[PDB]
Amino acid sequence: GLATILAISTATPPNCVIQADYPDYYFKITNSEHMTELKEKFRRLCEKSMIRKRHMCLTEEILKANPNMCLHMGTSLNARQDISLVEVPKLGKEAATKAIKEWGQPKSKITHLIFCTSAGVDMPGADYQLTRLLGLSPEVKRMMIYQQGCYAGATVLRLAKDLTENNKGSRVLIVCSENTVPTFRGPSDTHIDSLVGQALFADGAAALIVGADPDASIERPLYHIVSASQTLLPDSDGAIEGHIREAGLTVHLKKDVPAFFSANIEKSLVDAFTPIGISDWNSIFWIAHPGGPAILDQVEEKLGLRKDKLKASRHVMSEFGNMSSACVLFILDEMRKTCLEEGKATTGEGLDWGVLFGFGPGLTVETVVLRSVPIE
Amino acid sequence: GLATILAISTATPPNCVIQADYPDYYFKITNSEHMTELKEKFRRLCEKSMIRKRHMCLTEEILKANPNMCLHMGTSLNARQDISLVEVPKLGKEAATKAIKEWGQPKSKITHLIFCTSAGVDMPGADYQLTRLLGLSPEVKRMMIYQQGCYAGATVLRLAKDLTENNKGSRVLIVCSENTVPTFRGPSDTHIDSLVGQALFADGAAALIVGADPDASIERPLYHIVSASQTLLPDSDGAIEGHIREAGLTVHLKKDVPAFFSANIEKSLVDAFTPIGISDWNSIFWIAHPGGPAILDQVEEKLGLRKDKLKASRHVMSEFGNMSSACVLFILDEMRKTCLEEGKATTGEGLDWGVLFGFGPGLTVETVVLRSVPIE
Ligand SMILES: CNc1ccccc1C(=O)SCCNC(=O)CCNC(=O)[C@H](O)C(C)(C)COP(=O)(O)OP(=O)(O)OC[C@H]1O[C@@H](n2cnc3c(N)ncnc32)[C@H](O)[C@@H]1OP(=O)(O)O
Ligand SMILES: CNc1ccccc1C(=O)SCCNC(=O)CCNC(=O)[C@H](O)C(C)(C)COP(=O)(O)OP(=O)(O)OC[C@H]1O[C@@H](n2cnc3c(N)ncnc32)[C@H](O)[C@@H]1OP(=O)(O)O
Repeated sequence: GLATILAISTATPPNCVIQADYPDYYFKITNSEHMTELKEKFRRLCEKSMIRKRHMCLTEEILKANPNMCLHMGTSLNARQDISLVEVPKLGKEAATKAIKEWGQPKSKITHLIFCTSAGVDMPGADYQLTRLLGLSPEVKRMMIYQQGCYAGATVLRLAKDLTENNKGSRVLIVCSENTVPTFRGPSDTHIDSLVGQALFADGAAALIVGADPDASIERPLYHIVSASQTLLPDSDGAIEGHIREAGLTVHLKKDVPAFFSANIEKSLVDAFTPIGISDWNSIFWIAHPGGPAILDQVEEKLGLRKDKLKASRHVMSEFGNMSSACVLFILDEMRKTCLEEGKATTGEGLDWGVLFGFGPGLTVETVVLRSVPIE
Repeated sequence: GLATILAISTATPPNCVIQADYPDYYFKITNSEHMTELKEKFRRLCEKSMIRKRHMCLTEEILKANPNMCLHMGTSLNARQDISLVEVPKLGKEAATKAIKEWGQPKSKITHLIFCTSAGVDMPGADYQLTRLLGLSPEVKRMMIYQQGCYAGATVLRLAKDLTENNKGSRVLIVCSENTVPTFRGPSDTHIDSLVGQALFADGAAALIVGADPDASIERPLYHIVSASQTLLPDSDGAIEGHIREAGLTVHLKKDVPAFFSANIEKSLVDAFTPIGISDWNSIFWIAHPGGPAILDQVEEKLGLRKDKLKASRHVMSEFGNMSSACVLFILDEMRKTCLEEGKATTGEGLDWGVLFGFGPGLTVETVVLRSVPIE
């Protein structure tokens, strides 16, 4: 009996942010409307982001109160920490509440808790904050995944698979919770790649229950975590870097990070699926972290995916933005849900085998082979 | 076949710091020698710390260059980050190098890597830095445990047990690496409990190889990780807290944290050892995080331990200080080693069953049941 995903649920801050209105509002509130060339640069980024809206607990009101989070390098870590460390477990609890409610079991049957965030660290961490908030057993075995960035959505299923398979009867609550409080800053023309960050990053929390050997009479499998791998890309050092600094979380990118992922992604597909005997990347279903459209576009190209292998992935991208570790989890709610409503054979867009990708610092590719479960 | 510890090794910065000379040097270099009452307070703390020496990569030379790390709340996170993020994986590599060398297998047989530190976070983290430094397979499955404080020495064996038992043929490199770069500050009489921090915290790196089903002909078991539990202490909220701030890692303690651990520790001993049928806490061997002497003293009292159940633990305490997640690991090297040299029946001070405790924020108690292996 494999680690089986029994329930999923998501939560986002109330404040919707329309990407069409963002380049004006951003350069208004960062008092930069005279970098007209940079403003148009950022307008192009936002239009090609393929993100309709984003959710952000960070509002205009909070930003007016903290001017230094509106500068590019404003001394602002404390102010961000003060917001973010409350907001991370809070918005994680909203999602967790609903995921338990869907799972249909008392919270005292949750033996393990995996919490994951890059929006700020603390001692004790958001694992403790969330355990106190939900009222879980004081004996829950917790794993606190801090600052692992955008591949960490698959990390948390790679973690949970081992936790749950080596501990008969166990049930893991996973909570990913992410926000832009530590990364929001004003623009700088010595630092264009931070504009890339400002066009993509959103807030979002996702929660799962994972357990092996599900009880057929009281819980409903959605996916089976078959395998999970992790690899570093050759010659990719420095491509993504993020430092926690007196100015918050500074994020420094390279232009050809979309090229590193596309070039190398088949290596991971071959490593994972060839021993299974699967070689046609269109014959599987697809979850891929929408880090940027350029990542997903180029993997679609290099591999020859039909125009809609990545529908669910790009859909969550446009409706929510880059919510770091949560995206891959949101995408599985969308596709699990949408299949049922459109009545496809399996939660895997009718297909049997699936792949789930996380991309982030290293550069790192997390490769999770899934199995769908039938519908109706 | 249980998760078996195959090899251990330790490393420390060159700069030895004699606790007898520390209260003068500390108040000299923090330019505070006129808080004569506070200086004597700190002199009492240091004398009762039962710490002979500590190792610190942070030297007088580095401290003279960074005056703001000598103030109590000096804006200093960047300067500390700049030191610490190099030093963490570096000193972890020294230890890891030797642990592989003792294990007697090529580094390409290391399938997993668990890295653990509270001395500073980064993106990518010290898992990546250390993987690049040692030259491990790019496919090593990494778990990056950030900012889990002083119980994290047992966290990393609780993690490794599941990793290695659910992945036939696997071999886990654990590296804990800790230092006082982010926590060193000058004294403050509104903040006495930070003086407690200054009397105890040391630098130290520890590395292990953990694997289930060892090959009898080429690796030598030292311990078996039987079980691992984690619990929060009732009414203990706020007792230990640490925030990563513009001034570095601020650490705020409560006076009765030694009382929380002693009062509750038997709960965990009963939970772990009663199903095994073991009820005499003197009949087992003992590793306990020497967070402060008051912790170990009071657990010795509340439970009735003979005067030398805690010898190895207090020994590493006096010779090295509070090195956070590493201490519990150093203690297992000491006791494993010393038994052999004094020729006792088993690596467990001649005993069969053992306990290993981690203590830190939450408040959190990590309880790991070990098994010794025979000697000669
Ligand atoms: C630490 N991380 C995190 C932490 C927490 C949460 C999340 C994360 C992360 O998210 S992890 C990060 C993973 N995602 C990515 O790295 C994004 C990959 N890129 C794309 O997805 C698309 O490319 C865009 C950006 C939508 C542009 O759209 P598009 O127009 O199609 O691209 P173009 O190259 O044609 O031109 C676009 C114009 O912007 C310029 N420029 C674009 N890129 C970069 C870049 N790197 N560095 C420096 N400059 C750049 C470029 O020079 C050009 O100006 P010009 O020089 O041309 O004037
Ligand atoms: C985030 N964490 C980390 C992160 C990275 C790495 C490591 C960590 C950690 O390490 S996690 C932390 C786990 N360890 C502990 O919490 C230590 C437990 N305590 C002891 O081990 C012993 O007690 C001492 C301290 C040696 C004193 O020795 P001792 O003399 O025997 O104790 P006393 O109470 O008799 O008097 C001692 C004099 O200092 C005063 N005072 C002592 N304590 C405290 C305290 N809390 N808070 C406020 N004031 C205190 C006290 O009022 C008295 O002054 P007076 O008021 O009397 O003048």
